[PDB]
Amino acid sequence: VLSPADKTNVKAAWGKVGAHAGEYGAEALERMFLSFPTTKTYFPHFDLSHGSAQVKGHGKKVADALTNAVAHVDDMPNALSALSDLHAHKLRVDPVNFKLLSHCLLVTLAAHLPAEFTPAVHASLDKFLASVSTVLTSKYR
Amino acid sequence: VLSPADKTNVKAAWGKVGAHAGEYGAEALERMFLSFPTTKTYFPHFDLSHGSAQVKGHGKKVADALTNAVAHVDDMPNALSALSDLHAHKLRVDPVNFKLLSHCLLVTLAAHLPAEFTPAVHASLDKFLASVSTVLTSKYR
Amino acid sequence: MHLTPEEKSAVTALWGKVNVDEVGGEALGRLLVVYPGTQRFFESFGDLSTPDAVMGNPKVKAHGKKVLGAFSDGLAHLDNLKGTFATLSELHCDKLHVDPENFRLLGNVLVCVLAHHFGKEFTPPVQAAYQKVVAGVANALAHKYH
Amino acid sequence: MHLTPEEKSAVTALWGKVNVDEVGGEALGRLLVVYPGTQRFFESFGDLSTPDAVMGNPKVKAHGKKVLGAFSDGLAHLDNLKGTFATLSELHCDKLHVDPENFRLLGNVLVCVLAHHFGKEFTPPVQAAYQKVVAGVANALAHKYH
Ligand code: HEM
Ligand code: HEM
Ligand code: HEM
Ligand code: HEM
Repeated sequence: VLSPADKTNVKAAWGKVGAHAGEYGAEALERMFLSFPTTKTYFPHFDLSHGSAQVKGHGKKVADALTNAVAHVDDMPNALSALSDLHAHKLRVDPVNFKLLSHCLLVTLAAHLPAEFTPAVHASLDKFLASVSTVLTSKYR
Repeated sequence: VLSPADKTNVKAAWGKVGAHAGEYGAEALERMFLSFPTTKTYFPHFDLSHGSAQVKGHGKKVADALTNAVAHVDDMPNALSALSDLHAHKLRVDPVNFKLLSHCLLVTLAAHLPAEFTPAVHASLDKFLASVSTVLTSKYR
Repeated sequence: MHLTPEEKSAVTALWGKVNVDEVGGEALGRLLVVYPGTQRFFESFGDLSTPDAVMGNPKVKAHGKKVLGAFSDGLAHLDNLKGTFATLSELHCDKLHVDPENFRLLGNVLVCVLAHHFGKEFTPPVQAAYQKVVAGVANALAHKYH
Repeated sequence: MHLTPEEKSAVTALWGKVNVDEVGGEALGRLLVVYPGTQRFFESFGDLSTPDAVMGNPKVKAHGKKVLGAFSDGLAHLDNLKGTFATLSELHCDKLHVDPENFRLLGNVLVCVLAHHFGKEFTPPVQAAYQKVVAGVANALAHKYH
């Protein structure tokens, strides 16, 4: 679960991400496609090369959805509702993949936010990403 | 999640298991230990040899807890609250292992109840063991 | 494939008794019923509306036999599954875009089918040997994903 | 362990700039804070109740340095990770009863810690190379479990 402290930590970290969020989501997808090639199977209709506009574009949407989740941290299951139907029922993304994307976001934030990514905040973001992953995956088979 | 038709399939299958639940439980543990040796790391203090009394004994405990879960299908978190604390907080068993014991349980039932293990019932029992696991690992960190 | 010789021998003997028509259709059939996700890849096969629709579909049955045919080939080649499944791998990756996590699901559904058909003779030790086979096959199918 | 020459170079490049004393301390520390479950194996390290208690615990820092030292040995023998780690494998299994799933967790926190330290140097292609390495080290640590 997300405790008070956890929520504060996530709000301050995402807070400092700011306007750089789309670009971070974009780097996070590139890291994932390269480190864990199996994930590309969900994006065959995409141009997956370095600097691709479709990836940049998609990175932005992934980040906006995460901003919205933080904005509704106390009601995530209803706020991410539409995204859950898409991932679990329309797209049928196997849950392991959420762990890979979550790991890649943590690497991205670690690489860009030296001073804020302390141990405590690291644990919080990890907890938050798991919560978001659970929402997006809970109706899946 | 569990539908009424799932709930029905599970009571039916399990009701046949009846008095064999204990033997089936023990069987499923022995299958897990031989097929997936890393699970043995959580039971260092058990005689794990074939026929072992601790395993049999443990077999009844697990089978009994599923019996209680079937009966309390409609509110498992409450009925399994004590075992969830034990597996997620005291033993800290990595979720991966739950899929391994669930698979072995499915193999045991399939091997012992040829006539009841239809595809629809297979499906139901699979969703059921996955919900029990979810409840037993919700809290894990 | 680290199979002990008494393991290769347990696997071999049981396999010699397998009715592929039944098993291949049952395994493929159960994959799509128990894990409806996997339905997205077989849209060309027709009506998968319901369990009975699924286990009666003759396209599901024929393709199952084919899947079991490839599994028979790797059993006859346990020492080189990677070379044995290389083409199938490129196909599942480059043409069909199947997430390899799905290979474990089919392998385990496949083990429950063997247990269902062989009952008692599918003892824990036989199971463990098959678990090793089924993981090596999954791994081999995933090896050329890039 | 499919490491092209370029991956190997990239890996070894970066590693030579790693202060192992401090990186091992951060890595085992963050593991124990982010994944409190892995505290069941170090009850003897004393107090681990908060982040600061963990990150600054001298026993954590010393142990972390041991771990990273073994890791270091592995990078000098990338073509034989199983032999190099075989005695550590049996120990973690036979004596310590560590579920190998924990090896992957530690592997991943190490990737983050490297990213933390190197910023824009830890590029995607370099992370991809370290992911292969941490997976190989975990499989080699897993190899002798029985
Ligand atoms: C933190 C977790 C994730 C979040 C927040 C997320 C968010 C989103 C959003 C906002 C969209 C676009 C909705 C739209 O434009 O209609 C989307 C679509 C998509 N997502 Fe995710 N996603 C997540 C994880 C994943 C992962 C793990 C995968 C698979 C590896 C994945 C695969 C896809 C695919 C294939 C689409 C459709 C893209 C298209 O065809 O345009 N997502 N996701
Ligand atoms: C269907 C899933 C499972 C159920 C329903 C279940 C149920 C139980 C029950 C009823 C107990 C005994 C509690 C008591 O003494 O009152 C127990 C203990 C225990 N469980 Fe599980 N369990 C499950 C899965 C697992 C898994 C996957 C593992 C790890 C492989 C595991 C490891 C343990 C261990 C180590 C104990 C302590 C045994 C002892 O100390 O004697 N369980 N479980
Ligand atoms: C045990 C692992 C599996 C093996 C050994 C296997 C084997 C095969 C074989 C022999 C073919 C025929 C290739 C041809 O067209 O010449 C095939 C095709 C195919 N496979 Fe697999 N398969 C496996 C698992 C799966 C998984 C789990 C799925 C998806 C969930 C899948 C999806 C497909 C699809 C969509 C085709 C093309 C079917 C068609 O003819 O329309 N396979 N596979
Ligand atoms: C890269 C992965 C790892 C490596 C290379 C590694 C290496 C080592 C080394 C060199 C030792 C000292 C061995 C000895 O005392 O003879 C050790 C001990 C130990 N390791 Fe690991 N380890 C790894 C991961 C882990 C994980 C993830 C855990 C549990 C979460 C763990 C638990 C332990 C424990 C409990 C000890 C004994 C500590 C003591 O002195 O009390 N190791 N490990």
